[PDB]
Amino acid sequence: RKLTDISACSINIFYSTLGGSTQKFAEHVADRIRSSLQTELVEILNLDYIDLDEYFSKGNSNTVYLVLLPSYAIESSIDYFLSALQTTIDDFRIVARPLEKLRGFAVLGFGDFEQYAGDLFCYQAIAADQRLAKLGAQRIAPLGVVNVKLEKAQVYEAMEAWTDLFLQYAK
Ligand SMILES: Cc1cc2nc3c(=O)[nH]c(=O)nc-3n(C[C@H](O)[C@H](O)[C@H](O)COP(=O)(O)O)c2cc1C
Ligand SMILES: [Mg+2]
Ligand SMILES: [Mg+2]
Ligand SMILES: [Mg+2]
Ligand SMILES: [Mg+2]
Ligand SMILES: [Mg+2]
Repeated sequence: RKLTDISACSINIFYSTLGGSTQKFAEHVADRIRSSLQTELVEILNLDYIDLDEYFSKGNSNTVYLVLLPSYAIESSIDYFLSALQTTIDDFRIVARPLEKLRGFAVLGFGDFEQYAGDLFCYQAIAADQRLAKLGAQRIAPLGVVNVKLEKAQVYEAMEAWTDLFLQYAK
């Protein structure tokens, strides 16, 4: 089986969304991974409605975490996700590197390169990528970033390319 080929027991796809698009993209990435690995062991999880302590201050051995995250320059629920990661990083009550037992992680960022070019472009996905590594999760693939101001056809090939690249790194 292909899941065992990537030394994983299952794949968790976390996302956050305000306008709904990242949720659709997460569903599409999930369906692509189900087909490629011919597995049903792929979960999609909305970061706003799960207990973050259950997934990011402790981790099921050999799980892959994919994190799909838009960035918002305004206050949003994504701020809470990032704050929760940092709190776990600094909290003496939690041992260091609690996610070292995972297979690993990879982050795919979505953002608006036309209005937020520069420091703000996919800045929260950048932060999430930095913080997951500090929690001890092995970075399986380098951070991906998608400019959603491209034509929608280009947005989908960008995320499908990233998904296929992740699966090759995961081998
Ligand atoms: C109010 C607002 C602020 C945004 N700020 C950023 C930003 O700081 N950096 C970035 O890359 N994209 C930014 N964007 C673009 C969004 O991240 C992008 O539209 C994303 O696809 C939204 O995802 P969603 O539909 O799942 O909520 C912003 C969009 C809005 C509406
Ligand atoms: Mg959300
Ligand atoms: Mg998006
Ligand atoms: Mg925000
Ligand atoms: Mg982003
Ligand atoms: Mg990454």
